[PDB]
Amino acid sequence: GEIAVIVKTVNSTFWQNVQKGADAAIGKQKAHTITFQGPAAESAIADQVNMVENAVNRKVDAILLAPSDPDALVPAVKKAWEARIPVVIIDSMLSKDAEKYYQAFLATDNKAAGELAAKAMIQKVGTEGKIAVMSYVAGAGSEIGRVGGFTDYIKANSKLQIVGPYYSQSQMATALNQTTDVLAANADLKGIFGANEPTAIGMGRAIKQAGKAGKLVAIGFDGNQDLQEFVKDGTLEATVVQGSYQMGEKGVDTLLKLLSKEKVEKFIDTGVVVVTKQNIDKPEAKNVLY
Ligand SMILES: C[C@H]1O[C@@H](O)[C@H](O)[C@@H](O)[C@H]1O
Ligand SMILES: [Ca+2]
Ligand SMILES: [Ca+2]
Ligand SMILES: [Cl-]
Ligand SMILES: [Cl-]
Ligand SMILES: [Cl-]
Repeated sequence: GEIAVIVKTVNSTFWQNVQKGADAAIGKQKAHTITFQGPAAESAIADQVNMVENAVNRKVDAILLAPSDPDALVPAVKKAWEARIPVVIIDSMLSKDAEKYYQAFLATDNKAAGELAAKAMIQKVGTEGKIAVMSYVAGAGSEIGRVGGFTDYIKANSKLQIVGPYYSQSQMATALNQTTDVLAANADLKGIFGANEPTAIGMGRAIKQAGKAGKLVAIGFDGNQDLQEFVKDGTLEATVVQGSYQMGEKGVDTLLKLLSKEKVEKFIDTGVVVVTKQNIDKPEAKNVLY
């Protein structure tokens, strides 16, 4: 009675909060259990494909998948569908090609979330000057909309010059180095966007280490303890926080509905909160912080 939860990496406070939500949902019923697995890094795409294939081959009851690539994971998800195994996608989209093969998609509206981050950037930076974009895995499902939404909004609503994008591969240490390097290369940098949890943490640490905290406008994504501290201490002006717990909890609950041959909502927006010093202790923020 296995429900296989497969995420981009287990080495992550973000994915551990998704696990928390999944654990909560599963613990309210007896018939199914979950496994929680992911490769060693978000860039390990082939390893994730192997995990999904293996789940199909051992005939799990259902799969909750945060695909590390929107295209590379399609063949394995098609195999799940051919095996009559319900699949729900969380966090990061699959290609349009795959639409027939899974039954729900729960995620941030990433284009909208990138736009909120860009608007926050402009309101603090203005509309002239240079900003840097620190991204994670190029073309990963959540990344396309998030960074594209950000970038397109900056272009349409300012004459800010974008430096980058740079790609951290979701490695904190890589983001730290890339940020250190962008700062050293661009003395006139007015702002900097870190598009996911590890990238934003490395970014914040780089800014602090460079002696530049508060001397340019930094905006992040996600809401773990490090990022909360960076908002509170003024290193980051804002961080855009997702419904990570909800993706796990409602992800599992959606699969449980499908396993009972019930109707589900195919596209579920798990919401966002832009967290700043002005709202960090409000209930709406506390509900998504972790
Ligand atoms: C580490 C984690 O960061 C979240 O921001 C992304 O939504 C998710 O796809 C993953 O990259
Ligand atoms: Ca313009
Ligand atoms: Ca360097
Ligand atoms: Cl790979
Ligand atoms: Cl999206
Ligand atoms: Cl993806």
